[PDB]
Amino acid sequence: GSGSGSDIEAYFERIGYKKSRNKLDLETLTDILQHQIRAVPFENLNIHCGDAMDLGLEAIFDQVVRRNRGGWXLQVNHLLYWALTTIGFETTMLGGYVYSTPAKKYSTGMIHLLLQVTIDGRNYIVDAGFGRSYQMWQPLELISGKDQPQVPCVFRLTEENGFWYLDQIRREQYIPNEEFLHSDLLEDSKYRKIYSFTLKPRTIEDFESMNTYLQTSPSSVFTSKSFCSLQTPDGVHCLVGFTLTHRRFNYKDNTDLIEFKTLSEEEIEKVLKNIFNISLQRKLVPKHGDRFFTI
Ligand SMILES: [Cl-]
Repeated sequence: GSGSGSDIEAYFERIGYKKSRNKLDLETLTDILQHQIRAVPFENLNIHCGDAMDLGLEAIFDQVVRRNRGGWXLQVNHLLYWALTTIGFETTMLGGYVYSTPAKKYSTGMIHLLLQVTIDGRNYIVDAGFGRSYQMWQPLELISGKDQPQVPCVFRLTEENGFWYLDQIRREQYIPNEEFLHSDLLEDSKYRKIYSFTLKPRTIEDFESMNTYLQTSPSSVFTSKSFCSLQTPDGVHCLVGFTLTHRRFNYKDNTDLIEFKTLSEEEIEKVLKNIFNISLQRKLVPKHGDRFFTI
């Protein structure tokens, strides 16, 4: 059911969503998205504790909601899909291809999962599972070439030859610690291609192969680096390996402020709890490998 003791109740508790406006509208969809991205980290720490990334919704629910963990796209967007459909939003799973700046190509594999939500004939893209400063704060209207300014950046969805492209126009980055000016976590482009996708409806079973591949292949960013990110009311926290970062959006002069701190092994556990509300049941081995990954 949907009352006391129910999974949907526990989901809303987990994301700190106490409102009950009692409308299936864009406002409610936006609220839920924002609450989720502030509470449920984009993270892959299981991989680096020697554990699996589970694809089943039962396992995902127990890990994210009951254990207060986060996850990658196949977990946190699958959870979101479940929540939105449970309350009655017409929601569709879509498969995506992630842009690689070094390669100047989108991934061959369908390595991202995002959502489409339809409300009164209007179509929106919703994604709580890409992370860092690539994370939308509001649903994006599915309108080819329209500029959609949000706090993180201006977003654009553009259609070309049956593919849809999510791009962003970022602010100037201000890095007050020059020792981190050339961090591998940073890139210097304002216009950034994020991912591509098609509107072809998918099921979770379409990502079975990719689920294994993404957590086992040396080519996967997910096995190269350990990371977690969480959105805040004014920016993003992201830990990559031993490097903790905090971005404050539009801090001053149309610029984002990025602060850096190198953590020791003893600090990792504390930061995970204090900043991300992540408590682990096996030891994390933080890793900062060489696969392209920016914040
Ligand atoms: Cl916004």
